[PDB]
Amino acid sequence: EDKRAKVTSAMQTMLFTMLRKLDNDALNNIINNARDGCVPLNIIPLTTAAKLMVVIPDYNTYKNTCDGTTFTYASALWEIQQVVDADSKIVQLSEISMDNSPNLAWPLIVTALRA
Amino acid sequence: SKMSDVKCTSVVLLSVLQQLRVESSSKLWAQCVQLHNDILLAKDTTEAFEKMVSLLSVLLSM
Amino acid sequence: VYRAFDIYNDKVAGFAKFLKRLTKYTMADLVYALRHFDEGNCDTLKEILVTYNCCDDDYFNKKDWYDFVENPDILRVYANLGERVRQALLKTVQFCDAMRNAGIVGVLTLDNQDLNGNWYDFGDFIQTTPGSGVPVVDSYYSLLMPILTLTRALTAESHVDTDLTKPYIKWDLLKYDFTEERLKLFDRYFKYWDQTYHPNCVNCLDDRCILHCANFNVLFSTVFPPTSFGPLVRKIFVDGVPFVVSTGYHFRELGVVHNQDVNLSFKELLVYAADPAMHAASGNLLLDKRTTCFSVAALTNNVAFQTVKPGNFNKDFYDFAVSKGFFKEGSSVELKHFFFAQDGNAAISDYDYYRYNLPTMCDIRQLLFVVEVVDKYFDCYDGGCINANQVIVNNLDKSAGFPFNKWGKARLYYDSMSYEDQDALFAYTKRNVIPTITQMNLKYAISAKNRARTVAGVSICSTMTNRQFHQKLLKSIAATRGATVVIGTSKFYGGWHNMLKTVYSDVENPHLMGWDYPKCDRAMPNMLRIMASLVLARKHTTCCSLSHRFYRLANECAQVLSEMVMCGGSLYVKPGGTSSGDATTAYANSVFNICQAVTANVNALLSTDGNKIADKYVRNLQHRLYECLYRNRDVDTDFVNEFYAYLRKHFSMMILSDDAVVCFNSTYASQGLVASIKNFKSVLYYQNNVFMSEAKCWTETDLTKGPHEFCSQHTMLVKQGDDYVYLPYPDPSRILGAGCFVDDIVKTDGTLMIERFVSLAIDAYPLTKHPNQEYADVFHLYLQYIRKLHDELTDNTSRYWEPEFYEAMYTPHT
RNA sequence: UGCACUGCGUAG
RNA sequence: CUACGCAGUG
Ligand SMILES: [Zn+2]
Ligand SMILES: [Zn+2]
Repeated sequence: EDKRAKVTSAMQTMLFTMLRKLDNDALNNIINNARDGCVPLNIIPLTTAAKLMVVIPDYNTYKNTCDGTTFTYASALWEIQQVVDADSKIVQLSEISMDNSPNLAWPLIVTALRA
Repeated sequence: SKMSDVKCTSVVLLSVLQQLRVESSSKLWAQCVQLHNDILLAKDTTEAFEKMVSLLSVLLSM
Repeated sequence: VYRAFDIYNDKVAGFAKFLKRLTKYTMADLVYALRHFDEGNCDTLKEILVTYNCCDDDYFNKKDWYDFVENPDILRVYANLGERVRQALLKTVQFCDAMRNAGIVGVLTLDNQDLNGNWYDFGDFIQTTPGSGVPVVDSYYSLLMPILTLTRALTAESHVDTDLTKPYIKWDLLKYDFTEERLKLFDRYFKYWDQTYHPNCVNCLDDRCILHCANFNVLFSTVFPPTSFGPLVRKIFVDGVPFVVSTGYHFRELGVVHNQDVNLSFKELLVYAADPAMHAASGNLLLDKRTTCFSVAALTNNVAFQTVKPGNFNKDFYDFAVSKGFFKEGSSVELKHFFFAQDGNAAISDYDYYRYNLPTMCDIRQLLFVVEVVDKYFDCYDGGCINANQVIVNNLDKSAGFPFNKWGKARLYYDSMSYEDQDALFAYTKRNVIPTITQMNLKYAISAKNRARTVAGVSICSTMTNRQFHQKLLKSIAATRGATVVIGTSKFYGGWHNMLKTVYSDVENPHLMGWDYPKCDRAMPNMLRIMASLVLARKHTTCCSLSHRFYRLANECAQVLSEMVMCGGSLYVKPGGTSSGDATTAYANSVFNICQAVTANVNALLSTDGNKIADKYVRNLQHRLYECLYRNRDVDTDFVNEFYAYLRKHFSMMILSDDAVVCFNSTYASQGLVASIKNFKSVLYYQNNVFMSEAKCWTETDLTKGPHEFCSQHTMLVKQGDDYVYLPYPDPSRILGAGCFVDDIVKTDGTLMIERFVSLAIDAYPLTKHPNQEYADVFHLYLQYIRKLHDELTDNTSRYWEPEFYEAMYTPHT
């Protein structure tokens, strides 16, 4: 009973925290645009996520996908903010290169913000 | 036999390495895990000894 | 020379090879080559591929080119032919139209259409009233169905104006309903398929209708964008606050399903939490190039990498074994089982194996007959829905899944929900679909291979609902002895001998076979999983209505088949397959194994010439099989009974959830009347999309030796009390590795070692009767080590190191 | 740190 | 029979 109340409170707190982490500016746009009001879940992060995280296994995919400080994905322009390694160290843009690729702890996690 | 005790030595060396927080570094852990797995699956004694020596050198470096 | 023909008449019937401008090869030849595949004889397939520029001869120089797992590039080569196949389909429709305009009634066969799509047959055509022509296309389309997905014929449908050269169609990202597109595709391609097709399975008359509609939807869904499929969500107001909640689901097989109790308590809180809608909405966008699978979002600011620790080593036991003469140079018994450590990218890499799951369209008539036959193997069992208070949970301290694992274990949620709340949740699941998130966890266990193994922990709600739905049938199966499925039958106390005697029952010229399923849990077609679910749910005729059963199937599909997968803080969309943490994992796989065996037998019987068969009964059986397969809609109960009896007499199966031991007649298998290993290989090729190697398959000529391997145990015939019995023994390496290496250092030494070594000795005792002396010495080593451990720790305990206790465990007294 | 089956050991 | 722990099998 007491633990049941604890679980209910925890679930409600998690849902409300996610709500605080949720923004309605674009969600309302897509909801109003839809005739039926139903949208696939998968597309919600695509058209509403402010932050993008990309996992790079090797340098080849790095040049293919997000070589520069700004790249295009999901019909949107993303400008890079951070690039960390598998060890959670702040890898700089200059260090990323063919010559220094063997010295990097792949995969590389690159975090960017919507432009 | 030398092959079996070499495998056991490799296992214990990997255990102590893991207890040394080696897993914090991704590439060093990858190398150690690859060497240990090859040692376990190795069918040639000389290659097993070479890989055990390499892993022991990894431990000795720190 | 021999060409493939699909023949039907009074004298003979079946699809087989016969000795009997136009192209050299016909569509029947291609279908036969791709449905009866033998690496030794691929001349027709190679010539067809080379002639039409699918690939070059050098491609065949490379070995394992046919294998999908070893050489995925083969999928591309077959795709080069798909367009051609597509063209043929269109031409077929045109031909049918002409016949309808000419008042011609006839049966269209694959062997009368060349690979250019032209139809050159004008026989069996009888003039009728113009505009009344009704061609028969059951055999043609049904036999051609498997080829369509393998060659990806409908790929052009993803391009503007159905032209590969022109760009892809840019569908609205918010669009999720493609019912009109499905109708249009069906009308253009399968125009004369008289059976009604429902794009949305919600409107399916029965289970067979659901299978038919899902089979068509599997093919039709490949055209539509992947993002469209998945949970359907809405923004709603609850308690004056906005929430994003799932109100429907788009299934690649079942179409669009809308919840019936959509509105805008503990049950509601769990429904919301288990729903991936909130998590995905609050999660950042993710692009993961480490896998070809779809990436949904990231719930964590940083990606998480999990590693497998190395196994602990027991120096006391290894030293004791060495001192007693084991692990010497050249000894037969060696340590080949270990704990293999893995890097941080292992888990995701394992998930990448889901790439081997491909959209597979099955021969619908064959699948319908096979499911009807398979239902006979489950007639003795009884099933139904049970209440919350009738549910038995073995362990309450297991993980509740994501996000429920954060707050507690399964015990917490089972205690929190009263029986009324659980019943309310179950009834809700009978009316609505609840998508769930399944976590992928590396499993720490012994293995002889370096590959890491993953398990799928499903959410608590799905486990509870599936338990209430299926536990009655599952317990009924586990409590039955002497049946084909041997789940719940202990090997101890003579159980192994009883099972082996049951398998051998009444076989004229018995030989034994056993096969393996490569990447079974990952490469299993979605259609076969849906069929297994329907077979398990068919026990709910009285306690559930059609709508309730369909919604339960939809919930299972949204929680098992194409659920949302949580891996290292990232969400992904499972392409298909089966999850290992399901409430019905073992039994669904047993159903799949039985279905594959029945399909192999059907293919073997029909592939036979028929004329050469000198047995009137077998010829009539083949003719009636063809009749009930490609000529008759309604299920023929009498023929199903007869075929089931025939299989039981000449094909005795022992199935445990992946592992099959089959006793089969010598002469019938030799003459093609009964399936052989090659038939299973072909079935796994054109249905399971995996190549079965003969190395992993075994055939035993003599029954006295027994099955080569079953559940990792080998068999010996030994003398006990003047009676010869079959006794299972394990590989000594596995037992020795278990003894030497342990999961954690907590179980390294102490009293707890006594139980572990007692269990290992119980398992390894049968090695005493093995002719090899070291195998027997393993058990004595274990007993002596138990003695030494007891001495170090220091009357009843005597029984632990006295061999009478282990003698008793394998006698039929209990 | 999953779903089932089987067999053991300790308390009642 | 129930509670706990262990071992094997898929
Ligand atoms: Zn239908
Ligand atoms: Zn029911």
